[PDB]
Amino acid sequence: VGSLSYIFYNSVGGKVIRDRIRASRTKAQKVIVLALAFVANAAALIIARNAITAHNFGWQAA
Amino acid sequence: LLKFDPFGFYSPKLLSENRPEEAMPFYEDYPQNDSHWNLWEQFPEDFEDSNAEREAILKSNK
Amino acid sequence: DAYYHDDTHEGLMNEPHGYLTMDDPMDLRPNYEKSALELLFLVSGGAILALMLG
Amino acid sequence: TIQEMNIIYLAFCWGDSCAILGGILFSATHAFLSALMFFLVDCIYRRYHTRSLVEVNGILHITPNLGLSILFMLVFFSGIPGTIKFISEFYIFSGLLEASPFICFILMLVANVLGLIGFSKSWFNATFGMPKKNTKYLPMDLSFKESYIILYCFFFLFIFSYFSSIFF
Amino acid sequence: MQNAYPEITDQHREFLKKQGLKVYEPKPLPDQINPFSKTYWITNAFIIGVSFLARRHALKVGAPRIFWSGCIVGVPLAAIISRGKSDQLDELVGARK
Amino acid sequence: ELFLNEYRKRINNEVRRAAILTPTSSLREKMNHKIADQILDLSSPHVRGAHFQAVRSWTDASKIVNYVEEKQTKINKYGLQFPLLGNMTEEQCASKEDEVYQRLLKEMQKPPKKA
Amino acid sequence: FNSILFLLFFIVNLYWFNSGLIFFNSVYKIHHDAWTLIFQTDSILNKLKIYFFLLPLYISSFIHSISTWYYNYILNFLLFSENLNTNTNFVDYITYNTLLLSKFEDFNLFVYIKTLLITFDIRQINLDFLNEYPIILLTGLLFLFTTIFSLICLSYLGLYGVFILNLASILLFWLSMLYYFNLIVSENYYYYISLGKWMYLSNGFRVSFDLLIDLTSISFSFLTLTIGVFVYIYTFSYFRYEPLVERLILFLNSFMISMILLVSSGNFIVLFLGWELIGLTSFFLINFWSTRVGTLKAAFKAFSFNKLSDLFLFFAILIIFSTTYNLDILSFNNQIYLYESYNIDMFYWSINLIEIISFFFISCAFIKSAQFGAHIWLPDSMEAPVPASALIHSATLVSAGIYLLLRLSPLFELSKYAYFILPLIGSVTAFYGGLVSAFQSDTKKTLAYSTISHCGFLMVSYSTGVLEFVILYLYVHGFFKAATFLCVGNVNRFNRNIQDFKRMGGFYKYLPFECLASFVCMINLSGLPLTLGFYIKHLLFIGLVESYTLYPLIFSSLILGAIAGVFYSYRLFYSIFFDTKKGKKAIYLQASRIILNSKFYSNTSLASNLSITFLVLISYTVILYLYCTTLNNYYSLSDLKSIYINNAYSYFYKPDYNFLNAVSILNWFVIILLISVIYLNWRWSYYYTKSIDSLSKFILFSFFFFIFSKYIL
Amino acid sequence: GWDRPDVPLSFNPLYVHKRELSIFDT
Amino acid sequence: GGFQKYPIPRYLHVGQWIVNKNWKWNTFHMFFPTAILCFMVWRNSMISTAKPPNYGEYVDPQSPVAPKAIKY
Amino acid sequence: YAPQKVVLRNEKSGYYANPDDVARRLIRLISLHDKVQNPSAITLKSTWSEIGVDPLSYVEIMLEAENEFYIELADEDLERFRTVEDAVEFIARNFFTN
Amino acid sequence: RQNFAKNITTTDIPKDSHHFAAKRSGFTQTEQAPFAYNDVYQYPKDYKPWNYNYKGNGVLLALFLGSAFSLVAYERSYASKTGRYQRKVQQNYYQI
Ligand SMILES: CCCCCCCCCCCCCCCCCC(=O)OC[C@H](COP(=O)([O-])OCC(O)COP(=O)([O-])OC[C@@H](COC(=O)CCCCCCCCCCCCCCCCC)OC(=O)CCCCCCCCCCCCCCCCC)OC(=O)CCCCCCCCCCCCCCCCC
Ligand SMILES: CCCCCCCCCCCCCCCCCC(=O)OC[C@H](COP(=O)([O-])OCC(O)COP(=O)([O-])OC[C@@H](COC(=O)CCCCCCCCCCCCCCCCC)OC(=O)CCCCCCCCCCCCCCCCC)OC(=O)CCCCCCCCCCCCCCCCC
Ligand SMILES: CCCCCCCCCCCCCCCCCC(=O)OC[C@H](COP(=O)([O-])OCC(O)COP(=O)([O-])OC[C@@H](COC(=O)CCCCCCCCCCCCCCCCC)OC(=O)CCCCCCCCCCCCCCCCC)OC(=O)CCCCCCCCCCCCCCCCC
Ligand SMILES: CCCCCCCCCCCCCCCCCC(=O)OC[C@H](COP(=O)([O-])OCC[N+](C)(C)C)OC(=O)CCCCCCCCCCCCCCCCC
Ligand SMILES: CCCCCCCCCCCCCCCCCC(=O)OC[C@H](COP(=O)([O-])OCC[N+](C)(C)C)OC(=O)CCCCCCCCCCCCCCCCC
Ligand SMILES: CCCCCCCCCCCCCCCC(=O)OC[C@H](COP(=O)(O)O)OC(=O)CCCCCCCCCCCCCCC
Repeated sequence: VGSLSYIFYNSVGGKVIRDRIRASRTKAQKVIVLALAFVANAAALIIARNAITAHNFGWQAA
Repeated sequence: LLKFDPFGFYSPKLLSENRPEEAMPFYEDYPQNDSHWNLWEQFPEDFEDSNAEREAILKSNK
Repeated sequence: DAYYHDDTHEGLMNEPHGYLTMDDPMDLRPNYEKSALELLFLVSGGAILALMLG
Repeated sequence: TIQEMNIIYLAFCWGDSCAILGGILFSATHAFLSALMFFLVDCIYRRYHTRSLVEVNGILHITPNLGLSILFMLVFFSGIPGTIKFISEFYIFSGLLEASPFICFILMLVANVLGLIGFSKSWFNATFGMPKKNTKYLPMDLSFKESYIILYCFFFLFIFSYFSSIFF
Repeated sequence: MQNAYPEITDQHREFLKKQGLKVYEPKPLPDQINPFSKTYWITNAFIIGVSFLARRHALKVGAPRIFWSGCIVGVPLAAIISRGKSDQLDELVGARK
Repeated sequence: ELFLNEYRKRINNEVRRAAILTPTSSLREKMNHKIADQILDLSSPHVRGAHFQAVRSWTDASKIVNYVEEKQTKINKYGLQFPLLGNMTEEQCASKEDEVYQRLLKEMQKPPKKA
Repeated sequence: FNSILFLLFFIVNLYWFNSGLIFFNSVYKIHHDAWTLIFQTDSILNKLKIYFFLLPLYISSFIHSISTWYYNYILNFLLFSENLNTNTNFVDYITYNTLLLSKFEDFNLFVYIKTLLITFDIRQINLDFLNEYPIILLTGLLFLFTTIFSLICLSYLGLYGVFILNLASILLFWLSMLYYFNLIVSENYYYYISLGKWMYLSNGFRVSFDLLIDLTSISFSFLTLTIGVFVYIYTFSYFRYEPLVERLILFLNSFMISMILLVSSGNFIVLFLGWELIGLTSFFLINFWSTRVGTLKAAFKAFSFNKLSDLFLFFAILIIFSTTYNLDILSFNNQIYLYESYNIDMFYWSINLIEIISFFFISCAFIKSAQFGAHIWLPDSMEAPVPASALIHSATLVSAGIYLLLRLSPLFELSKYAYFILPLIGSVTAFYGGLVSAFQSDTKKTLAYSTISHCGFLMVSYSTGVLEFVILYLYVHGFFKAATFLCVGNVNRFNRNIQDFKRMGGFYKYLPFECLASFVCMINLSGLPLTLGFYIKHLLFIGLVESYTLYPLIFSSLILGAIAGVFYSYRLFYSIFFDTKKGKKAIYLQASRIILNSKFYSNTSLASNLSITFLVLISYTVILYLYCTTLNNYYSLSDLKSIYINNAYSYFYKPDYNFLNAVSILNWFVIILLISVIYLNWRWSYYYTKSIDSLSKFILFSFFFFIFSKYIL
Repeated sequence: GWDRPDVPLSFNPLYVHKRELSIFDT
Repeated sequence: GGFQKYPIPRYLHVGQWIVNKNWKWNTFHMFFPTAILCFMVWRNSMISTAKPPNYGEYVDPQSPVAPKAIKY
Repeated sequence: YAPQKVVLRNEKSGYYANPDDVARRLIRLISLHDKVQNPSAITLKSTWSEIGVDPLSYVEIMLEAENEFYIELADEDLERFRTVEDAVEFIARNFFTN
Repeated sequence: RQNFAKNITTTDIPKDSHHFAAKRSGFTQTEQAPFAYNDVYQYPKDYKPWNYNYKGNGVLLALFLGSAFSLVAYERSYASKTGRYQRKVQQNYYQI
């Protein structure tokens, strides 16, 4: 989801065309365009990190 | 080299890439970057594309 | 020097110019090679930060 | 590529000894370095319609990014410290010095002096000079795709030296 | 681990102390250098805030800002590196673990 | 093999520490002690620094493995290998803590060794 | 919605909160555990009174509780770990934490704000803190990152921007280096810094990126940085009106930082990195004129020699690592004596380990110092612009071998090969370079061959084995070679890139500052009596050893090389400035026009003149400081970390009649050569007879003056 | 004084090959 | 002194006689952040810095900081 | 500062040096020669033989002209020169730095 | 060759229609016909071709958030390795 969203949001044309399209873009649309890819990738990486990080161990004491 | 300016920042660039000459067809100039990693044409969300001309003509014909 | 010409009057003193890359600033193609490579860089960096660093 | 592959293969001539670690690291660095070099050759051939030194000269003065990429590729190929190329060379030569020091000396001398000089001569001659020929047909520069591919190759070659040392 | 240098007597130590010598003793990291310090974290917060403000100003005046961005990004990275170095049980020249 | 290489690295680091702390005068006088003998005794035949293979007989390999097992037993007596060089469950950790506590108590109660 | 009203309300709230905090702190100190009895009393009146009078405290606690709850939720979401300590419900947790006021027991708003403000106070920094923790690394990183980022962002930083940024960075670096130079040289201060675990080099090995700021490192670092500051200031004038000035400035900065890294290297890996970096940056400087392929040939020659030296250095490092499982320089220096007795089994010969390692090190050192045979690249390296040539030839590129020898001296002290090779090669190079420079006709080539001769003298001094003398010679040569290079660069720029003085004549009036600056710099550089550069050669001859089998050749070559300085100095100075006008008419006419007569008239740059003057002054001061530190009766130099004593200082403290009269032989040889170069006529002139008469007058007057001074008083 | 024209393109004279580039001189 | 100036193509991104109007602000925004980065690096590295004893200090051989040989 | 618009090479006039000054200096140099008798008779259209410059004196005059003008003239160009007009034209159009 | 459609609907192409003007009177019998389309590309003012012209905070925010997550994750991992719910900060830290 993150990869496809990033590609489709940042593959609309040249720098000027993309900048003008984003300027005409609404506030919520800009927010989603900026946040969707980052949130998806970050959630995937966090889920990956959780497994290697064994925090839920019952010996935590002292 | 001094004249060379494929983009329109310094030397104005026509929307019609070139000026067609008599006895030749009108073809687009080959772009500087010929990468073929292009998506299918993108359209605005909820873009209206109904065949209005056909619908109107059919309605008139009845 | 004897006949030094000021920048404001020298017609051959250049200000920053030129195109950074060969990509057209105003291109209508939905090209995604740059986006793909940027995504590769960003995901590699994020993986390093979130899985390896520390 | 032939030289690097032969060095890697030599790294596997002692069964399952520690040479395998150096061989694996050298395989990775050679993969990335060969990808970089062939991509640079591809860019040169695609924008200048030739990949011959006699027909190609002064790349830097018309395509500064391509010339810079060529120079940094040469620097990485030279095996500067801070690169997996240097680490693999260190592994292989450290083992070969104790295995057969005179053979190690001959191999290092040849590969890192004579072959390096032969390799650098053509690339330097292509990068430097003065491109006075066919002024109407000269290219512009690298694109974003090519620039980021080169940058990623350099970034991997540099940062993979921080990979966990448990497996190396 | 065991002592490598030849041993000396407590009487000799007292004699040196009377002569006026001092026993070399490693000193704790100052608040500025210590990565687990309120001073260190206040400095980090000030750096982040000033970097954000200067980055906004650079954007306004059309000046480079990737360096302020690098400062902002590297403050947590520098903290991570410093804390990891402190945590590691590696005995460089200094106080023994 | 890695442990012998670690011994060599540690002695080299100690030599660096000695060089930095002590001035060149008396430096060699102090180094002509346990430290120099250990440096020589940890030479290439005894520790495989960077050689591809440590040429060891089967007897030598058995001796090295026995030394590693001795160190492992010494560590496991006090259970220092829970997070590093070992994995255990919560119940195993609690049982090991109790066992180590009892062992430490018995060792403390034991009288000093004579002579 | 008024800013004034908002500020007034905020100030009032701050005062009220501070008063409440003080009151609560006092009440808690008095009621350590009983404060709740009065704070949370069941009485509605008391509860309302407490809440109203501690509202700022209660609202602050509520905000803190909300923030802590949200932060704990974020941590749990990110780490899949545990709960908020316990599984308390939101309402219970928030109510409990808001009611709890013990969090303010030790908190005072004014004290906290004062602590925050004084955290950044710059009065606290002290020289004790600076000594404990060096800022040399901070300033060096500033310079390095400045250079790198200026290279990357050329468009943002125009000519002026690049110049100012790099000038600020380099000035800060040089000031820090100057501050620490006094401590390191005399106070016995040295540092061993580590940035981290750089790379893995074996199955379980990992070398850290470490730097060693010792006396050996600082001697080269301060010299290089001091020369580079003024070379940088001078370059903006030498490359004046050139298409690419930023590129040259950044290349010079890159080479400076590379050499600094090489000299201040904590281990062999960092040393090799610095070696390769200086090689590459010198290649770039030589090939600065990228358009021409003729320059590329010299650049490739230098590149080939540098790669050969890299091969030798890498092989030596590999041998060291194989012998001792360590790459630390200090550890190697303090361990090599144990392994001195070892040998290495090669193809068919059992070579001594020390001999082979020292052989590789000396080979690389000779290649990079341009000794006989391997010097062929140095004359061709002069294609670089004069600032780059001065930087490479003064203390930066051609002193790498000297630095290697000084740093690894304990290795070479036990090296039979070093003992035999260093003096012979050094003396041969000295003689060859001196004579070739004397017979040379081009300014840059003359300076290059003089540099070769001085490198040979440095090798011979190291063979003598007085590291203090070697350091003094290095400093003197670097400073005055750099100054002379700058002067000849100004001369060449005036002469329109014609570096041969056969087309130079009568330039004294057109370049007045250059004439006198060159006079001083050359008399100092070329060992001449009553000059700062006489003592280096005097100490070299004092320390020269006599047990060499080839001592006759060594001594004869040394004498010839030492005397050769006079000829090249005289030729360069006289031909450049005071000889008959030989250059093209245009060179003089374009500048002799009356319209140019003005207070601003000059053929050089004011910045160039000021930079040269300051460089000369600082060189004099630093050379005097080193002479006081070493050659004074009270020896105050810092520890050299070497246990080899040569006894050479005996002939400097209490020389005997034999040596005192022996030195007179060389002194009088130099005197006769001076008389020859002064009074010898090669062309017919109106003053031939009067010159012979003046020579007779001088001879007779000298005789009578000596008679009166010695006997008649 | 004189208004000089722009730098001539003859400053870099194009080199025309008149002899075969022998492979033995690669 | 220098070579005569010649036109440079606009499209080509090269440094020939490049001067920036906003160089003052560019230098300001490129210097200070670099200084902050290097201050962070320096304070990180100072944790692993070693210095010899001072003038009036001697290293006790039995102190922990004194070098210790490996115990077999 | 150069305008952001495209600007092409401006070959103002083929002469890189004042042709009148070049011609006058060359004529003075020629008159300095001993063989030359009448400076007045010398004109840009006057041939070397008619003004009195022998083939051997021509090379001396051309060497001194090279020294005076700070340039080097190829033997091919010197032989191709047939009149003072051609000589001054070549010298004026010559870029002193090639 | 390229087969994509130039006329996109996502946005209107910036253009200037006044730089080039088409003649519409005073023709001759030898002059060629004029050109129908005479619009030229117009770049936004303050656009600098020599840099990325990037004015967003998305990348910086993403990198900073990643670094902060790495820091907190390392803190938690160190606590777990030490067998504590949180780091036990010592009173004094020395060089190492
Ligand atoms: C799933 C598996 C993977 C699958 C495949 C994935 C593929 C994806 C694609 C990507 C590849 C992924 C591969 C995995 C990667 C793993 C990474 C990882 O685990 O990360 C964690 C890894 C280890 O983390 P950790 O151990 O878990 O952390 C806890 C430890 O406690 C932390 O503490 P620590 O002590 O261990 O700290 C480590 C680090 C901590 O970092 C720091 O502290 C930062 C230090 C920065 C110093 C900057 C300047 C240094 C140089 C100047 C020195 C002298 C200055 C002047 C001196 C003056 C004195 C007089 O310290 C160091 O290493 C110090 C080294 C400093 C030198 C660095 C540069 C050397 C030169 C390199 C040259 C190479 C290029 C040559 C180009 C030639 C031209 C072509 O950390 C890092 O990533 C560290 C990275 C550090 C980067 C340094 C910056 C580079 C600067 C380059 C400058 C060069 C300039 C140009 C050269 C010349 C040109 C001509
Ligand atoms: C045209 C290119 C051609 C290339 C092809 C040819 C290749 C070969 C030839 C090469 C030479 C020719 C090309 C060069 C000329 C290019 C001309 C050009 O385009 O000019 C415009 C180009 C861009 O300027 P602009 O267009 O005005 O502004 C761009 C946007 O405004 C900027 O917007 P923003 O301000 O929002 O910035 C967004 C983001 C920039 O976005 C990115 O760059 C994305 C990066 C994604 C990750 C990829 C891996 C990165 C590996 C490390 C290197 C960092 C990138 C910097 C560049 C490489 C180094 C030189 O900025 C940051 O936040 C920077 C922080 C990045 C750090 C990320 C760390 C990830 C983990 C790495 C491994 C673990 C490390 C542990 C460390 C432990 C603690 C020591 O000029 C520059 O500004 C040059 C910047 C050069 C880099 C220095 C600044 C960043 C410093 C970062 C921190 C490191 C320093 C020390 C840290 C100490 C404390 C930790
Ligand atoms: C010796 C060899 C030397 C060679 C080198 C020589 C020197 C070379 C110099 C020149 C080249 C390098 C430097 C310049 C590079 C260009 C920099 C730049 O700025 O260019 C502009 C370039 C072009 O700009 P553009 O045309 O506008 O395109 C924009 C991008 O398409 C898209 O931008 P955007 O604005 O749309 O932002 C997108 C951003 C979107 O950003 C965001 O979304 C962040 C903000 C939202 C935060 C989340 C809030 C959620 C709640 C909602 C709150 C309310 C809304 C808040 C948001 C409001 C909106 C702001 O998305 C991402 O970045 C996704 C990344 C996600 C994965 C990684 C990070 C996360 C890690 C894990 C996190 C875990 C914790 C968090 C958990 C989260 C919960 C699950 O843009 C970028 O900077 C893009 C980044 C990549 C650029 C290329 C990187 C190349 C780097 C080369 C390195 C070479 C290293 C070689 C080393 C050699 C050593 C030996
Ligand atoms: C025999 C006794 C034992 C000693 C054996 C050695 C004998 C002396 C050998 C001296 C060799 C000197 C060579 C210098 C070459 C300089 C070349 C140069 O730059 O150009 C020439 C420059 C002049 O350069 P110029 O630029 O002004 O003009 C050059 C003009 N042309 C080219 C035409 C020649 O200097 C000289 O002319 C001076 C050198 C010639 C005179 C040499 C006199 C020697 C006197 C020896 C005295 C010995 C005292 C006793 C003790 C000695 C032993 C301790
Ligand atoms: C985390 C810590 C810090 C991280 C930073 C990492 C930095 C890594 C290295 C970055 C190198 C950047 C090079 C940029 C080059 C830009 C082009 C240029 O300069 O012009 C090319 C010039 C002319 O360029 P141009 O003018 O045609 O074009 C400029 C503009 N572009 C390129 C965009 C079109 O061409 C050449 O002739 C090539 C010269 C190459 C010179 C390279 C020298 C590098 C020296 C670095 C020294 C560093 C010392 C390190 C010491 C410590 C080591 C541990
Ligand atoms: C003798 C040296 C001469 C040359 C000096 C050149 C300048 C060097 C740089 C300044 C000193 C830095 C090291 C400070 C050591 C230290 O912490 O020393 C300790 C002191 C505090 O004293 P204590 O820790 O001993 O109590 O630190 C401070 O006071 C910190 C305040 C800031 C100091 C300057 C920081 C410079 C870095 C960049 C700041 C950018 C600000 C924002 C700009 C927009």
